[PDB]
Amino acid sequence: NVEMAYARQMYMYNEKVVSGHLQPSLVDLCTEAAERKNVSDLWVMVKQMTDVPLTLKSRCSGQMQMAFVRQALNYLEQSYKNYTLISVYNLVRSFLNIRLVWALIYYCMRCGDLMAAQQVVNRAQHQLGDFKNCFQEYIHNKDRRLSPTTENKLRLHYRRAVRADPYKRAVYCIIGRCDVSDNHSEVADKTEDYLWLKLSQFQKQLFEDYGESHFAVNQQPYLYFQVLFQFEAAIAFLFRLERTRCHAVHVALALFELKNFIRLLMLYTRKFEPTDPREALQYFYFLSMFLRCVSELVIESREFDMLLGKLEKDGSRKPGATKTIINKVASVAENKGLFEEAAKLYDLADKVLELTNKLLSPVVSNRERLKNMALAIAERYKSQGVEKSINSTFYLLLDLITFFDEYHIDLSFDVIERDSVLRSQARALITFAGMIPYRMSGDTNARLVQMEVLMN
Amino acid sequence: EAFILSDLYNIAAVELLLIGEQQQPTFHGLTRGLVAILLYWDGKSCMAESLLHLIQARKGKTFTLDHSPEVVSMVTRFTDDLMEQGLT
Repeated sequence: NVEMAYARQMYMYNEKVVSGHLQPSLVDLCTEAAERKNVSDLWVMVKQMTDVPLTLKSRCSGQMQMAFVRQALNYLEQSYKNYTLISVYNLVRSFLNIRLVWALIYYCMRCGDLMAAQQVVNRAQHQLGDFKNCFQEYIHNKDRRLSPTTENKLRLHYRRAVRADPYKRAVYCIIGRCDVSDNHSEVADKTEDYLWLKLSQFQKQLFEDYGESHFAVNQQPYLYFQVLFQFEAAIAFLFRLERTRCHAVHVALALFELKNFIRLLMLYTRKFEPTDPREALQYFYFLSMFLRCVSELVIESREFDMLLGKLEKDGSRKPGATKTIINKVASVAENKGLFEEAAKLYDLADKVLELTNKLLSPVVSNRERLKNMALAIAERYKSQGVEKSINSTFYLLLDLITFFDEYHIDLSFDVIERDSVLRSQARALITFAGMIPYRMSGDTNARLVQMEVLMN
Repeated sequence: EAFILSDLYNIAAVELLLIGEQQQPTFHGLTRGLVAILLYWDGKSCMAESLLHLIQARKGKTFTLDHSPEVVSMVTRFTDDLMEQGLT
């Protein structure tokens, strides 16, 4: 079901990847379609934390932190304003009262508005002085990066005065890179609010010490994943989340397509392997590793024919849900030990006839079915032009089988060429066996002679 | 009922009601719906117990029942594939 939504996502992604013509946003495509409340929140969180400017070395670089803060802070501002539309500066003041000039400037900070910040700034620039100018420089530098002398001034300033107005202290410290150890939020210290102020005001305390059960894993389908974007960590937790198996699979596959995923996606495909081997294939589309997975998983899920195709009565590959691939398939299928399966693989790949000979050596002297099957593979090879030695060998197997049926005879003899009446028949048999141009085992002749003696 | 149950984490109801009526006539007291719910509960319990017996089977560290050794491989493979997914 939701497995099937993730499935269609996988099939589309794999078909695009196979073409290798257009590099579309499969991340956006799947997330959307699958979400179409856990799905909605989690996929919106995926898109809204991963929608940053565009491997391991790049992640280790500070560039990742900048895009993280971009997506996170913008999403936080947007959710705050989307709550503000309920209060619909009026929302900000009525909200200061919902909890109950620095308040208006802090409201602009938490609504993402440097414009409203500068409005309340020019409003209260009477007694605060150089904060207006430092804020103007912050709004002139696009990344809100202050002058180094200005930031040292803000550090010493919050150390001097704001160390004992909390909004003034928070602003001066976050702007001048001051009170980095402190920055404790008295106004906002409750769940979502605390988390939001914490980011506004490291990675080890954030991942290990902060934990997810504190960050409220409920809203974390959009929130803690966003704070981390701790990629494989969010993926591990939301994979452990039952209702988020296919979701975690989709997000991780999007990221890895953007560059143990093996065990992860293998377990995730062992879920719907029993009905949707098509989904098994659409999942394999990311995966020689792909050949090893094909071999193993094909048979594990179901009939290899169902998961790869059938070397039909004609020998064409009725494809399931490449010459060397099918040849390694034939070798591994021979080694699988299953005679019919190994024979199918070798035939799809000399291999067909050899498997037929190994099988017909025991069923010559299930016997009729072995004879019919060996002879059918023989007629296939011989009629299609596959060699004369093995073909005539199959002819010999058929002849010996028919002669054995008669012994258990006329045409067998023809192809091989191509108490007194009883004692007479014993002597006729002695004569035939002695003058026959066939030098048979002396022990058979000794026993025919012992029978002749005990008849004598 | 169909509508409501589909709207509640997923024909089946009708199938249960058949067994319900079967138990109704055969056993005094039980009526259609009553015996149906009872049978659904029985089915849950049965499968829980089968899982419990397979657990008795997966050899471990504290108690090991007297069993046969071939399916040890199969139960080990299945329990490993289960363990690779969190699951507690």
